[PDB]
Amino acid sequence: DDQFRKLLYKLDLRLFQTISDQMTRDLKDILDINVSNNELCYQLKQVLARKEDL
Amino acid sequence: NERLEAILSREQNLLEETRKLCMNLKTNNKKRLTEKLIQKDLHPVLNKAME
Repeated sequence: DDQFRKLLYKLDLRLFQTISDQMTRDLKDILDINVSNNELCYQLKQVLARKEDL
Repeated sequence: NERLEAILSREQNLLEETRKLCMNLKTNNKKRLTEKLIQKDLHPVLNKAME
C-alpha cells in the first residue's frame, strides 16, 4: 500500500539478499584464499626446486 | 627458471658441435696418413723420417 515504505523495505531486502550472497561467497573466499595460499606456496616450493636443479 | 632452461640448451648445443670436431680430425688424420704418404710415390729420402 505504501511505495515509500515498500521502498525502504525493498532496499532493505536487496541489502539483505546482497549481504546473504556476499557473505556466503566472502566466507567461501576466506576459506578458498587460505587453502589456495598454502597451495600456491607449495607450488612455489616446486618452482624453487626446479631453479636449483638448473 | 625458463630463462635458465634456455641457457642450458645453448651450452648443450655448443658443447655438442665442439665435440664432433675431435672425431672428424681423428678420422681425417688416419685416412690422410694411410693414403697420401704410404702409397708407392714416396720419395725414398723421407723413408728415414717416416720410419
